[PDB]
Amino acid sequence: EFIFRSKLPDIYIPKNLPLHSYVLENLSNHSSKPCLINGANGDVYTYADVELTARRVASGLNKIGIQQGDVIMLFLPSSPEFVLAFLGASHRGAIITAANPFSTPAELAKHAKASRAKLLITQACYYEKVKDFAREDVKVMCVDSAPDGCLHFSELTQADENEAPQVDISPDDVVALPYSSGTTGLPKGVMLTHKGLITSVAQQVDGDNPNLYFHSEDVILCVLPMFHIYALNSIMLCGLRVGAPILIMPKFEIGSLLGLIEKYKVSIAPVVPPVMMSIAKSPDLDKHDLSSLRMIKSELEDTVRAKFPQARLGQGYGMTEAGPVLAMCLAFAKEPFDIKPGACGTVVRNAEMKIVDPETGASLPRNQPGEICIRGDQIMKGYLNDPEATSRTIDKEGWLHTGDIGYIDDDDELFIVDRLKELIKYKGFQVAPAELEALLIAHPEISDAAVVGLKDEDAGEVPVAFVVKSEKSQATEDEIKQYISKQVIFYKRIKRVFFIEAIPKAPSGKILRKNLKEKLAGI
Repeated sequence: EFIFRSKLPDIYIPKNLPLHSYVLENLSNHSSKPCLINGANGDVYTYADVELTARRVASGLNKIGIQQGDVIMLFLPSSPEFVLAFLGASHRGAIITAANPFSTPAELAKHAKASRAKLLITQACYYEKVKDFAREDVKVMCVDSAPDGCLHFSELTQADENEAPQVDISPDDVVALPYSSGTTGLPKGVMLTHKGLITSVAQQVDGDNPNLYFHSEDVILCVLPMFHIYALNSIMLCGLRVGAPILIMPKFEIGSLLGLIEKYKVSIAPVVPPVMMSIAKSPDLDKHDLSSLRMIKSELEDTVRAKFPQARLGQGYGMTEAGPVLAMCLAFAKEPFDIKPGACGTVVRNAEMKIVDPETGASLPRNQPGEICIRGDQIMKGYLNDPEATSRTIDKEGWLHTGDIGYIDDDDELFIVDRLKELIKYKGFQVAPAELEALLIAHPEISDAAVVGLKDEDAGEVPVAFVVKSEKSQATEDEIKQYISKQVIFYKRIKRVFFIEAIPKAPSGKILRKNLKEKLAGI
């Protein structure tokens, strides 16, 4: 098959360490340097402070009953406490799952119930959102003031680290549980393991020629939310492995970021497009000392490079299930190289990428559009308590099917062409086939299924399903449709059932939905 890889060579990546141990491995090389900088109040935590507090938190976690394997839900804006709680849970062998502090009480409750969260760490003001959920065993802990009977974070930071539990962690054990997007249906718990995250971090900042050339002499900005796996990984974990201080902004005033950048000598600035466009069009650029700016992480490309000639612009491409970094450009490697516009980078090192033909499942060559598939130790172990969904996303040969269409040119550069292609366009609605296939196969007389979109005069496309019912089964199309009908909102409903002997599949196992879609083009 046509396998594509990083333009960089592979590197050594430990396979026998817990995430925290890998990330703080070179602690000694910058023990006393700044690690966490609270932009809100100026507080500074040294690396030694963070490593010690982490072990103490592991002890406190055990003191209040949280144990290995237990889930800890973080409900905090980006902040020092978030980082200390994370490292603490890792040291304890617990799992952390995070949610946006601004979520609604209902989603917060769903997130907490779905993840089996035993502890919830948040701020006082958010206690109001979570009191209805806790009332229905999970313990609530606040970082600032502890309203009513809530626990206080200091119970963890002030605990005696001598009694932190002796724990044996397996690299395959889960440490992070971020929830997937709802692109394939319902948000799902993505199990990122110790080994998985160590690999992702290594891929980014390790080697004598790291894809990302960070170091303790840099200052990394953290204005993106830490609850999102991209920041938690690319900013927090990477910042730590490297020994770089992290400038944390719980909330930032857009428009005065240039001031922050100057005052703290930010060298790496990961920022969303809108904030980036703004500072780039600021008429006061030459009035600030931005001499420290080295990298800015994602038309506007041309102006950015024009307004910050001293800095370099880097590009990436990620997916939660992927760890989540899939690809990066080489613009900021110790040995830098340029990427052509439109490209999003090149597959991360220590991994393999493949482009597959949607209807045959065959490997495509360079310059040919297909679904992006990646394989390597950085991808998730799977979806929490959902092996069926897992085995239908990651084939038996280890390839993660991203669901995105793209191609790789002669320069080994990756170009994304279309996302969410699997979605069915029904009257302005987008229906995910995987969501319906799970309900479908759940039926006792159904062993396999595949849903696709059938063109309709009015609706554009209507969800249809190919079903392989068990031999002996006499279930009719109407019963199947009613069965699904009572389990989902009207627009997600199957309007046709087509029974067949078997669902078209590639040697891999990947069901070929595109193939079935083409089969019905006639109808």
